[PDB]
Amino acid sequence: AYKYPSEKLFVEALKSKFAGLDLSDQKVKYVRAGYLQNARKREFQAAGERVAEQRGMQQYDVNVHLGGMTLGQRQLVPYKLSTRPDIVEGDDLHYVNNPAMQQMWDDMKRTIIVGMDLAHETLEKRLGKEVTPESIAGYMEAVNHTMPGAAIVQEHMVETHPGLVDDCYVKMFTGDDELADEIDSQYVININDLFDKEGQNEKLKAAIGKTTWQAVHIPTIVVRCCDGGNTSRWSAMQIGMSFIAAYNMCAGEAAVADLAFAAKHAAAVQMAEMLPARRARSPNEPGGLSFGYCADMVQTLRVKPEDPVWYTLEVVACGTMLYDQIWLGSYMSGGVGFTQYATAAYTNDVLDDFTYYGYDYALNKYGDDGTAPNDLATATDLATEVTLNGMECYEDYPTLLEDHFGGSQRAGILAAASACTTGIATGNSQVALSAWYMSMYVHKEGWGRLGFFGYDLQDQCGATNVCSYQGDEGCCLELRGANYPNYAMNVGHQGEYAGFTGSAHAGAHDAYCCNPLIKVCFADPSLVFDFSYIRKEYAKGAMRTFRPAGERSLVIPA
Amino acid sequence: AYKYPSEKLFVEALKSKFAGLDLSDQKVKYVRAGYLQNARKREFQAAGERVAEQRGMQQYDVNVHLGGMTLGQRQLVPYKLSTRPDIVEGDDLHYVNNPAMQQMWDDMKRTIIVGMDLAHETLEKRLGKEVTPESIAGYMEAVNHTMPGAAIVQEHMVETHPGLVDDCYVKMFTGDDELADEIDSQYVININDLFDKEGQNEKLKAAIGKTTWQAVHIPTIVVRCCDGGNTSRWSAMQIGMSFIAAYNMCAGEAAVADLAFAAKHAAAVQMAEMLPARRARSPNEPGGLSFGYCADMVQTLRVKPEDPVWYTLEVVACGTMLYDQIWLGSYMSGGVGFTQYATAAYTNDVLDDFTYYGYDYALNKYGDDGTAPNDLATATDLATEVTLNGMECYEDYPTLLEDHFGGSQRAGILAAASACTTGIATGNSQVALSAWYMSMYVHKEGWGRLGFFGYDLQDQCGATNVCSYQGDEGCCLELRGANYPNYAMNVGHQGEYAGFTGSAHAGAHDAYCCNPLIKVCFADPSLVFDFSYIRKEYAKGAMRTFRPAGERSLVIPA
Amino acid sequence: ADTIDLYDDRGKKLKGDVDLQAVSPLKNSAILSMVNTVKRTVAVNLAGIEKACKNASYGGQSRNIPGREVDIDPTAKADKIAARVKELIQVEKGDDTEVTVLGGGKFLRVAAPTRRIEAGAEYVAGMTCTAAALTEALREEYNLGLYDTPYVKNAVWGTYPQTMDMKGGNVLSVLSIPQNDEGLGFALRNIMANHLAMLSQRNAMNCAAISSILEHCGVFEMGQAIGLFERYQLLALAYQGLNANNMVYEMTKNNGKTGTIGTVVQETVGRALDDGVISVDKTMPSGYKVYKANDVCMWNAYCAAGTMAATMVNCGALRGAQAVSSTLLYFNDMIEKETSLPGCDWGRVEGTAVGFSFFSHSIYGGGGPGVFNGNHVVTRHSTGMAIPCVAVAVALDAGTQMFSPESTSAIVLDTFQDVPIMMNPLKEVAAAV
Amino acid sequence: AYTPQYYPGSSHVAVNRRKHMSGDVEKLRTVSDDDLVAALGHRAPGADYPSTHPPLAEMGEPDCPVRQMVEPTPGAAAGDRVRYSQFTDSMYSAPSIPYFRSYYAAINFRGVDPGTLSGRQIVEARERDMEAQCKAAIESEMTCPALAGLRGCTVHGHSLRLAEDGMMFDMLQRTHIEGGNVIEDKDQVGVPIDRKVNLGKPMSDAEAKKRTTIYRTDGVKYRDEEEVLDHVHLVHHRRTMYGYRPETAAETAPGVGPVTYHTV
Ligand code: F43
Ligand code: F43
Ligand SMILES: C[C@@H](OP(=O)(O)O)[C@H](NC(=O)CCCCCCS)C(=O)O
Ligand SMILES: O=S(=O)(O)CCS
Ligand SMILES: O=S(=O)(O)CCS
Ligand SMILES: [Cl-]
Ligand SMILES: [Cl-]
Ligand SMILES: [Cl-]
Ligand SMILES: [K+]
Ligand SMILES: [Kr]
Ligand SMILES: [Kr]
Ligand SMILES: [Kr]
Ligand SMILES: [Kr]
Ligand SMILES: [Kr]
Ligand SMILES: [Kr]
Ligand SMILES: [Kr]
Ligand SMILES: [Kr]
Ligand SMILES: [Kr]
Ligand SMILES: [Kr]
Ligand SMILES: [Kr]
Ligand SMILES: [Kr]
Ligand SMILES: [Kr]
Ligand SMILES: [Kr]
Ligand SMILES: [Kr]
Ligand SMILES: [Kr]
Ligand SMILES: [Mg+2]
Ligand SMILES: [Mg+2]
Ligand SMILES: [Mg+2]
Ligand code: NA
Repeated sequence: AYKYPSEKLFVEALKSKFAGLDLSDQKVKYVRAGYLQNARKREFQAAGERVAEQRGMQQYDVNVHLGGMTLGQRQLVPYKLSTRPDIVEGDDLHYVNNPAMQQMWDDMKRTIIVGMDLAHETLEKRLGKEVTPESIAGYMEAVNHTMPGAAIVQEHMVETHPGLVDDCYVKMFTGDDELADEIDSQYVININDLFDKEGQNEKLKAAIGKTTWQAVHIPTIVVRCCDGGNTSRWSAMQIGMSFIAAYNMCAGEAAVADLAFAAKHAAAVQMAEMLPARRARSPNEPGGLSFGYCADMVQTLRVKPEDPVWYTLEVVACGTMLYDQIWLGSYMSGGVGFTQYATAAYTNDVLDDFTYYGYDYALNKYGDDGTAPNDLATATDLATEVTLNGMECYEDYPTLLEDHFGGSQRAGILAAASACTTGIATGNSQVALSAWYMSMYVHKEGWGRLGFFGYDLQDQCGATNVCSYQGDEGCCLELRGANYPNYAMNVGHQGEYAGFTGSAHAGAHDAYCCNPLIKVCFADPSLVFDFSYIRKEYAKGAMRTFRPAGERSLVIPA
Repeated sequence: AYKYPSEKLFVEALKSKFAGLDLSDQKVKYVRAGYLQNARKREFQAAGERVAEQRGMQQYDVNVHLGGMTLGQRQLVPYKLSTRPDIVEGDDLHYVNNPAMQQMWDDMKRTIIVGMDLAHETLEKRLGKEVTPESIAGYMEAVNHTMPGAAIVQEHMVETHPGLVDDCYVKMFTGDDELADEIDSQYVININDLFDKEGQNEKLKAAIGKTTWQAVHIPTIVVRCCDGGNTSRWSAMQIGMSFIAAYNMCAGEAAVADLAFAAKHAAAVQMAEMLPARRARSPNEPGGLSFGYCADMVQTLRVKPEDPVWYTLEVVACGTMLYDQIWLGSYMSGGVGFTQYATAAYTNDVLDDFTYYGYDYALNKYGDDGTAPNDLATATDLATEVTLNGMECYEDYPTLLEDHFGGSQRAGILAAASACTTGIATGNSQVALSAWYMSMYVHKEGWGRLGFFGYDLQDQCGATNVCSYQGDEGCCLELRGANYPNYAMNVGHQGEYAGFTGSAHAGAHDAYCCNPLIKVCFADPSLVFDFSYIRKEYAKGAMRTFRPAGERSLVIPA
Repeated sequence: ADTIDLYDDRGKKLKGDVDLQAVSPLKNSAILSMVNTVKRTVAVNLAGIEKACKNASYGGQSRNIPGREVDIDPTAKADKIAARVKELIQVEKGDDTEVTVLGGGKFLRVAAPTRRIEAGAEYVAGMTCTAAALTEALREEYNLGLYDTPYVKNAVWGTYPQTMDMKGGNVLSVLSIPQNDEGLGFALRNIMANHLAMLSQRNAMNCAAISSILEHCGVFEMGQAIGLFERYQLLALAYQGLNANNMVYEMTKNNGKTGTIGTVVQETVGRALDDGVISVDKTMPSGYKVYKANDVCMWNAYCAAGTMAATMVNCGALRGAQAVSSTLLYFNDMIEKETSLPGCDWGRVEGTAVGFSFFSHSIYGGGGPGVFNGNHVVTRHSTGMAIPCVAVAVALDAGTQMFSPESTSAIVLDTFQDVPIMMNPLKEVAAAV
Repeated sequence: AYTPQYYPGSSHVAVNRRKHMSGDVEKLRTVSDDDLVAALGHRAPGADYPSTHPPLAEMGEPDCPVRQMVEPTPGAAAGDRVRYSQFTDSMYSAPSIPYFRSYYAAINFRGVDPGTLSGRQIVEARERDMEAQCKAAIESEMTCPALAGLRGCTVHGHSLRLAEDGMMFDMLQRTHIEGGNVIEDKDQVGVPIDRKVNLGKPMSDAEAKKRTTIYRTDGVKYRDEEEVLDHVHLVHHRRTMYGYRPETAAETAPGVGPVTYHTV
């Protein structure tokens, strides 16, 4: 099993940022260069000059920064994507500037999973139709013509440009191998091929049963014009059209409404449910996304289950970006936003170092993945050791502390390392959650500081609500999400929670955390974003080498 | 005043569609060409071939249409934008294919109006600051640097690429001419210059008073990644940052929270409020848009108020596309959607003919704009004459009936012509609404048909709810919108309602319908979409000559 | 069982050795009456209706519908309109319907009959029956007809039903609409702190009582006062909200001249130790003493009382509401450091206070203390032991806030200032025993 | 008679923590009133205190038993505006750490609104009260003028490498060294002031480590401060147990496991 090395995992990035620097030195010379030190800020300044000239109105200007100083009175440092060679400027990781991050969220939002059994039962019961591999095959062709916005029944219909909706498609999947084998493989998610490791395919098929599902991905351009609430409705409309065609129904009879109810509600599995009024949102938005579902969308677990830390930290990268940068930093606020609150969790190999250290500590003290006692005492031991080690790293390497310059970043990374260690060791998300809050409490007393003004609302509520069973307090971590009351507001937590939810099921060597339908749906390589290697995709977006869906070049001038 | 001419306004479009055709012929030869007759369908088929080849999965294919027929067993005809020379294929008016349509909606969704008086009162009361034209000028510079996503206070911030957010800006406006003249004109919406017809500027300044307001337009790319609920929050964040810098406040003291509550709530004027759970949506989405606000966003009224019909039908064009194509046809459903349910109201000069006929009828029978009796007798007379005349046009011109081939299209256009005539004649939106339902009832008995299966839910509830004052039935039309209960579901009404709300205030020669702040905000020519000539913009989008905001070409590979 | 001595707002003893169950929301007739009162009572702004009609400013927010002014003067006909409203909503002669003109005709106090609440599922019948009765009364009084009454209806009901609430309307409640509930049982939690300060007429002891009662009524409806948790919640209600054993009053008085958050911490610990609620557990090598709670629910109740007294001493000294967020945070942070026992609601008051401090000092949302409530996403997390302090802080403020009770809740003061349960809640609860 | 103990721990850092909490902090320097007022930036030295509301005696107060037994601070009686001081402290052994600045305020001063963050710590109070609290902090051993400073905005630097001359990084360079003394010549939000506030000599490195409340590897190692770790563990455990059930039986509920402590 894993052996933690003698060189800290974060040293490479420090050397690549500071060629020749003695990493123990606590002082540095400040040259106060301002923005001209940095190619990206200079490019932005020039871009703002063009913007203002073109529109007749001042826009971006570094000199508007207060105090007569521009950004960069200290050194502005770049970011290495963890486990990647790519080093990028920090602005390259802002979600607005990074099409890989935008497409990951669009791929989530435009997805709905819809059962077929209820629809087939309706056709049998009400119409006396026989459902066969051949009728299903005809349906799958119909729905992949209609779903992107094309016509199958009426005359003189106008349609979406197929090139604007090239990312839209429907595949079916099922625990019934006999049926999966009778359908043209272009229309099927092959569970057996995608989940060949550690018997994962047989776990998924047993959890799904001999039931049939559709993974529907509506066009990116549609959710960009509209919202996540569009997804289940759009899916259902074209599912309905396709059943009408494929089973020679009346194009609008009572039985069609039964198919609609099944597709919209009774057999529909949303990515996320709606939110209360204060933060009113349609379904399929990030506030409604549970940590179990988020963890199950990430696919590193099917690639290398033998290294539970890698998948865990890919989940952290997925969740922290989505929940902090896009959800909290835009949907719930906006502006410059919260890029580096999240980058701390997926750059410069910092969390990796702290977490592999913990993994090795647990392996040697408690035993293999998932075997540690599921109790408060164990959470206490692992969280304290992992937090103290990480604090010592920040204390011993001044440029590491300077990287995670905000206490909120340090708190989330120290606590994520602690909870991910505990989850992998114990295989229990809820015990890991006790470890998360322990880390916060240990951290606060060491340095007399933790995060921003409002960082530990959930953390002071935290320990007592891990094992509450009261109505609005108690909840297992897999089913908590960004609308769990204590979690509804603040950066530096939600994506980390997803991460160590994944860590507990990785430690237990499970095939998924919360819903096998989600797991299979997002394993499909036909999605635009590669859910199996999050941080590699983020690097592509930051380097302007990621091609997203939803652009309108086909229908605009130049 | 207007004189209705000898040749029907719709004849030009018929002759341009059917060169050489005898327009009285009830019969036609069908050649059953299929899709090969139509360049756009041929292009779509080739696009679908590329899509399938690039991704390894079937997508668009005209041959999947049921019955062994492809689209075009009849002639597939193009559409003339009313009042424009531009004739386009129908697919060019699908919202997914039409960036002008997408940007009109994005421009509304990304707008919030935020008062400044409460914030200035906070600075005076809590900090003892003096608010001067000079301090406001510094604030306006700060907010136009920060609002697109750039930094003003902290160090080592990462920022949005100014070129991706070039559409984002903030302007102030006020009824106080002395203050408006003291601020650099690039930051001010000049009410006197934009509203120079029929004394509209003085009406707007009196209705706004000596209060100061900000028109905030957040980046298109943000609402495309996120939703309309982002707008008021994003605005408030950067307003707060700009006040902190412009008044030397603590970057986070109790008084900043007062500025946040003012910017987010107490002085925030949303374009639309939230919706109930079944159709859960954030604020600033189309379901929450009132008809009075929709009509006030359209700006033809400030250009040519002496022709109230032109502005009215531009509001129809704005609303029918937004509410039927984007809102009901996507947000609330999806697929091929509802393009032609809306194009019937803004193409081929049909509604224009029916409405100008009514205007002339009313002018000669009742007198000038806005002077007809505000009563049910008058609504009955105008609606019945306008509807009969339109029905006779469809009966006398077979290709006109063929254009509005669905009854729902005919119902909406006949009723809109009826209600717009009534609104212009009486100056009263509520009386016009009685005429709308009268048209439906007349129409139904003439032809023994009206619209689609569920077209006249609101119309049979209609007449009795015009003059109800019960809690969930009674409401003035200006404050009704797409969440008024009877109206919450069905195509072919909402944009027309906005239209004849506008018609009533145009007939009264008012400067706006419902909110002077909305009216001034959307007059600003710095918006991407030209709200003063809706149908000309749609033509541009259909011809691929409209440049939208929000594209990502700067940060993606080729 | 548990017993408490009940004390009034001036620290005078009312009743001795009262069974803790006798002040339960499920048993105490005064608490049941207070709930009924806030559910069925609404205020009508006749001046706002008159203004909206005369200026065609239906819906508010600078809206103006040119030409649709309706020239009516309901503030000059307030007695006649009040009589018609009473006739339209009263179910039976002599029932508890009340309709009273206030402000010389500017406002109406409308206590809708309890039967209309009983006959429904929620609490909105007071709002809706009043809005409807008023719309009808205006229509009849001013001979309105087909096409102008809809506008007057919007003057009353605001933009309902385009919106889910009566936004911009002129029928007011201290409650919100049910769809604003964050979760199950949250309607009584959704009472703006500025409202609570006005219900109490800025008597901070009565404000603690009114706010604590309604918060714990909410918690009972949420299902979070069952079994052992009933005793947990009832002790917090009694000691933090009902001045049980005079502890809040005395701790405030003894720290009112020179005391601080920290001296109230020390007094709370000393009282807990003297009363046997806590004892020394172990002593560390440095001499630091770890305590243990001999009665866990009672230790929480002492921390809840101390949190409130700390709020009264610190916000009282500042004569400013904003310090309540830090008082709740640091009272509990430091009582834990002083004892190695968990603070009030086992960290949930401290946690609420962390986020409440943030969202009352930052750009991101919130506002001054007066805009928060038990249903606010920021301040919902303690089961009733944080908001009463917030309301008290709001009541103690001498004029530092932008959105003060007078600016957002003036009509609330007038509507309830003659209602006995709100004038003397502690005496009423004791008398009901 | 209850004797406060404030905080566990036996190291000299824990002793310093209890000093800050208890207010037993030595005066190391003098800052004149005019200098402090100029640095705070809320009014000109010598100007009358502005008002946010009338004096209490002039407008009167509602009939409230709490108001009638809680004495207003001088600033509250006067109607002062609520103003602030804000400090940033280096993690390189500054004497103060944010939470203990807030405990100092909350224990030792009346009518204060302290706020703790990682890179800033704020005290809001009525202006004249705020000034007195800031004077006490800035003149005391809680402050080194190189490792700590007044920063009402643009606070970046608590976690950064010190400048070569020992000054904490300040993007606005509100302070700088002249002949061994720290000089402040901008107010706390970066506006130049027409005076040079001489805050005296910085703490030596050894002095900072003798006076610091922070634990770190180059001073008192946190890992060795078992009493503090025990305290953290005990509070976490009891919070966890009582959230499950608020009763003594919860302390041995299934799932607690073999919890153990170092010093008790
Ligand atoms: C299957 C339904 C039942 C239903 O729930 N929706 C349907 C079909 C749906 C599909 C048809 C797409 C396709 O052809 O594959 C879409 C485009 C919605 C979607 N899923 O994207 C649509 N109708 Ni329909 N639907 C329409 C209409 C109509 C008119 C068409 C009558 C005629 O004489 O052609 C009639 C209703 C009526 O009689 O009033 C109608 C019915 C029906 N409509 C019957 C199919 C009728 C048939 O078998 O041919 N629609 C219209 O009346 C005009 C606008 C048109 C919509 C597309 C656009 O707006 O461009 C389309 C709107
Ligand atoms: C004005 C506030 C109060 C508030 O409500 N938000 C602010 C500012 C806001 C702005 C700053 C943008 C700008 O510079 O114009 C943004 C970007 C949010 C936005 N509006 O887009 C932000 N903070 Ni803040 N904010 C941050 C942080 C922080 C840290 C920084 C401490 C340090 O030593 O530098 C401290 C809180 C703390 O001490 O723990 C902090 C405070 C503050 N934060 C203080 C300003 C502090 C100052 O005067 O310099 N932020 C961080 O700790 C890291 C992440 C960083 C965020 C940007 C990103 O994630 O990339 C940014 C997140
Ligand atoms: C509190 C609440 O704001 P209001 O008090 O309702 O204005 C809420 N904002 C948030 O929770 C903002 C969270 C994201 C920004 C801060 C991240 S720590 C919201 O807008 O619905
Ligand atoms: O300074 S605050 O903690 O309010 C915000 C940090 S982004
Ligand atoms: O045929 S239906 O009226 O149900 C649908 C028309 S789009
Ligand atoms: Cl230097
Ligand atoms: Cl129990
Ligand atoms: Cl007990
Ligand atoms: K969107
Ligand atoms: Kr790096
Ligand atoms: Kr970028
Ligand atoms: Kr067509
Ligand atoms: Kr279905
Ligand atoms: Kr989602
Ligand atoms: Kr733990
Ligand atoms: Kr492990
Ligand atoms: Kr601390
Ligand atoms: Kr197109
Ligand atoms: Kr940066
Ligand atoms: Kr504002
Ligand atoms: Kr809108
Ligand atoms: Kr007319
Ligand atoms: Kr009919
Ligand atoms: Kr009220
Ligand atoms: Kr100073
Ligand atoms: Mg060395
Ligand atoms: Mg192994
Ligand atoms: Mg004219
Ligand atoms: Na030890």
